[PDB]
Amino acid sequence: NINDLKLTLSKAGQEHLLRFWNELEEAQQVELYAELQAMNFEELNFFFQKAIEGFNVDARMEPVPREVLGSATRDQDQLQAWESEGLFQISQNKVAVLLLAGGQAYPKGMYDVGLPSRKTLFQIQAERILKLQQVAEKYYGNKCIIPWYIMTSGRTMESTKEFFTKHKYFGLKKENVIFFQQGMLPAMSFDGKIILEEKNKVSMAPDGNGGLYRALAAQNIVEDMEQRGIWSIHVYCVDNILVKVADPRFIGFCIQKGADCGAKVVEKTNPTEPVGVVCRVDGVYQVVEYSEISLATAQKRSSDGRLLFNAGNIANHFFTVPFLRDVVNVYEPQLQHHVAQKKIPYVDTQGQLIKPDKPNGIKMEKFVFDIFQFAKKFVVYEVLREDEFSPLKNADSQNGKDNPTTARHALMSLHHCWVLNAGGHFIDENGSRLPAIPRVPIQCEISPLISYAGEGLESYVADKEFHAPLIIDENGVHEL
Amino acid sequence: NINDLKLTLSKAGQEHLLRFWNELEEAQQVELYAELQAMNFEELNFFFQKAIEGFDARMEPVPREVLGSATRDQDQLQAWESEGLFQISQNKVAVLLLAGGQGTRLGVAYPKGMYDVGLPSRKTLFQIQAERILKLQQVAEKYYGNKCIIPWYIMTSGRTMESTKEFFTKHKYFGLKKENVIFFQQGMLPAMSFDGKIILEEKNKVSMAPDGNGGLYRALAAQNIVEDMEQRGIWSIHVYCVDNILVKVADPRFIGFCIQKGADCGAKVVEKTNPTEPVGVVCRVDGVYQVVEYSEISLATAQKRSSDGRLLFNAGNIANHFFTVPFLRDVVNVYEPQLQHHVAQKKIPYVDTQGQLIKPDKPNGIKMEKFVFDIFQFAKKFVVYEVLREDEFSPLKNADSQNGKDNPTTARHALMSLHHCWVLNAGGHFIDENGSRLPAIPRSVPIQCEISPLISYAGEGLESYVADKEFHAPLIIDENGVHEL
Ligand SMILES: CC(=O)N[C@H]1[C@@H](OP(=O)(O)OP(=O)(O)OC[C@H]2O[C@@H](n3ccc(=O)[nH]c3=O)[C@H](O)[C@@H]2O)O[C@H](CO)[C@H](O)[C@@H]1O
Ligand SMILES: CC(=O)N[C@H]1[C@@H](OP(=O)(O)OP(=O)(O)OC[C@H]2O[C@@H](n3ccc(=O)[nH]c3=O)[C@H](O)[C@@H]2O)O[C@H](CO)[C@H](O)[C@@H]1O
Repeated sequence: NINDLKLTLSKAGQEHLLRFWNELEEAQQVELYAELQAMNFEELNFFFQKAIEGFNVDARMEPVPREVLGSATRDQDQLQAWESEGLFQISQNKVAVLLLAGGQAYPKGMYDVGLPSRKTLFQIQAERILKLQQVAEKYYGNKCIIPWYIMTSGRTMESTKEFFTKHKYFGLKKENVIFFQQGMLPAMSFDGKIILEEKNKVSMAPDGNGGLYRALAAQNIVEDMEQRGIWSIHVYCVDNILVKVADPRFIGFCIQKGADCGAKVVEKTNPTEPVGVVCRVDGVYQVVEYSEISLATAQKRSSDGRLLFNAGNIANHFFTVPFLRDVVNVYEPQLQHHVAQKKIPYVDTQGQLIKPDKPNGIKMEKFVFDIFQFAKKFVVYEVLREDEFSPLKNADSQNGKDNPTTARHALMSLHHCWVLNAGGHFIDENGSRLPAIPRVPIQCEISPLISYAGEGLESYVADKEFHAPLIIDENGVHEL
Repeated sequence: NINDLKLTLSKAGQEHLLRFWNELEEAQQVELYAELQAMNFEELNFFFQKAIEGFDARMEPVPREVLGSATRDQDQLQAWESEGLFQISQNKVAVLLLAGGQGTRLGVAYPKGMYDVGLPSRKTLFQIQAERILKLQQVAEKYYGNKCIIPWYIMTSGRTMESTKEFFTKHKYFGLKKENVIFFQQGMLPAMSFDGKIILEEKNKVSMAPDGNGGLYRALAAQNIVEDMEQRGIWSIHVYCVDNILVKVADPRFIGFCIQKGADCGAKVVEKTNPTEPVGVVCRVDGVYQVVEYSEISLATAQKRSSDGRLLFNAGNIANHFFTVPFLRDVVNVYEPQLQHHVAQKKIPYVDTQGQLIKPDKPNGIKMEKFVFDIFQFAKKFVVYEVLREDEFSPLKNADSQNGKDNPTTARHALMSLHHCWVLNAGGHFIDENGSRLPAIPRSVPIQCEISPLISYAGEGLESYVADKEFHAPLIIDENGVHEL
């Protein structure tokens, strides 16, 4: 019935949600009905109650102990051993990857950064997956698979799926790319009243990348992982053009250390850089998001002169399947919602659409890294920024950096260095050799299919000079 | 005597510079005649021979004994600062701005000093620098009680001299006295093709460009600038680059540090963390101190890391040096001639045989330049002072995220972010429209905060303005008070 909904709405004190029901057409009424039925108002009030209460952790924060910190630089003597371990896991079909792509206008993964090859982030990531499958198979002699779970939201589900089919899945098997949708949460005013965006539309938005755990349960994702025989899952953010998807070194490091949970970080050197920091609070590992840290804590220096909290989270995590299992149906409830005031477009009492110039409500979100505190063995792996982290944030968030152009330059500079490191050289139109840091930038792009992290370029560049822009793909060397 | 000049040019292998003489009007030939007459072709050939002929592994980090750190040595900051302010109060400090470069890469035809990065107050780099000088004159007068002066020497080039002077006069020298601002122009060098021929830009014009910021030393001689410093009784000179919006002009800490260490030469640096960052690195070769420019370092060296995990060569030059007047006196009268030219291959526009203008597709010649830090090697006592990037270095080098970073946007955001931090550290707070307190690192305003140097030089003196208060950004704090835009 449609009367049970009115009884429930009044039981939660959220009856106002049906104030324009008598002015709505059949189509409108059925569209709103399906939206309200899929909501747990009793639980939502509970959520708001706890969340709003948040209207100090800093004193309790402790640095990451050297005992759990691994470093690709300081521990380069172990890189080969870890990489081989991660490579073996991949060849045994025991490694899967999970992309967080529920955030929003079109899918960030479809961004064309302007590379000479013009590939999108999604494609670059897929070629790194394909490449690792190739390398592992040519190293252990067996076709292996790395499933690609992609968490999407109601805002990008349809759009993303069509983009992948249009591209034949970039060369991957459609059956190994799993799309699952993330849940939503209603915007609420400071008094705890769900906000109507339209006369027949509740104001909704994705429930944070931490909504991942509820989505896994809803779509039985964990069971699918256990069915495939996966043991390790690499979770990562979609906007980092340099992301080493299924990175064998990180995976090998975590497995070698017998961890059930791991976090990859880069050295944070600017106190106000917008990255959360890995730390320990009351004996348990956590990440204090950048928006929740105080200036005094963010600016604190240690004896050696570096920031005390310098483990910048780059949203690249390692989770064992069994660990995710326990989180999905045991710990999940313990996760709390982080709150943010927003200016939410809504329908006033006069049935008019208003765009407030002042916050009129809050948004609740769960964070993917809030499960670190439940791990039995947490580990941290430090890498170099120029090799693995160059995020692309929205236009209003760019501010000179973290934009399409800085992302493009970061990948091309990296590939340019791989060329020089493999004995290659660049020259001008007169054949004069160019310096490593010219006073063009030297445009250079190397497809992941050819090189994953700079290896296997000896045959293509050793003792050779090139005229940039240089491109090296599955079709050889091309000097545009 | 056009016949003598012809003979002089030909003996130097340069007679082609008069190739279009018979096509120029009487007026155009008098200009070419004067320009050529003011050139030393013999010297130019010698310079070309050394440069053309010039066609690592010995580098070493500086010993910890010569490197001081604002963070590691925080305990000594107060003493160094006191020494610096004392020097200033005794009228023993002058500053020297390098502004002979053009603002072309930025997309404009005027001097970078005049650029407006869009701050709330709309102030230019020149003005902000001027108020930092004024502030230290006032601060010093309050600690010691006497009125003091910090002479401002400004090196321009042929292409920035006129604009700069007119801009300053139009603004009343930003509050400073005209007699304490000294403008002097650096020299120029001609572009030359690989064969050794000086290049003509027009039938009657030699292709000329500023001779490098190291051309400062030759200019100091040609304008008798050192005599002017000695006459003023100056002991310490702070040399700095115009494009760094965060530059601490006449910084009493850096100056005091150098004085206490008995240095005659010092360089300020920030830690270089990215192997390919375009800053030179301070180091030493055969016991001699120097800077290896980013364009002359090899990738293997740039990438080298030490045990602690940081780059082996991590002392990044931010073009902020300290020189004493006696040392510059020796540079000008002895060392200068021993300074070498750095060569850059370039595509230079020229006039061909058929009298046609051409823009080469391949590099056709070279440009020679001297570097301001190449005198470190002659210092009797060289020291290095390391500071934090977010507090002291944010360069303006590119158009506007049409080259990535080091553009107007990042420069504006770096100054405002710094001032926002000052407010927070002094006990202030920022709030939204409903009085709710904003976080130190908000999810993307960015917070717009701008504090005049006349109020705070480096974050001090703000407690009476913001302790326990909350502000709606944009926040401006200047000589007229606190203003919430
Ligand atoms: C919570 C979190 O991870 N914060 C990290 C993330 O913050 P950010 O504020 O940069 O990003 P964000 O939390 O909005 O989203 C990060 C990733 O999560 C995805 N997403 C976001 C919301 C949602 O409901 N669903 C969803 O799937 C989004 O598509 C992206 O792939 O990145 C920074 C690096 O630049 C850091 O490492 C910050 O610590
Ligand atoms: C030679 C030198 O200092 N290199 C430094 C300078 O390189 P850059 O290549 O970034 O700059 P640059 O040498 O073109 O000029 C630096 C400063 O010198 C001035 N100038 C330049 C040429 C000239 O003929 N006359 C003149 O006065 C120019 O106006 C600016 O104030 O800045 C970087 C930081 O951003 C570093 O610290 C580099 O090591």
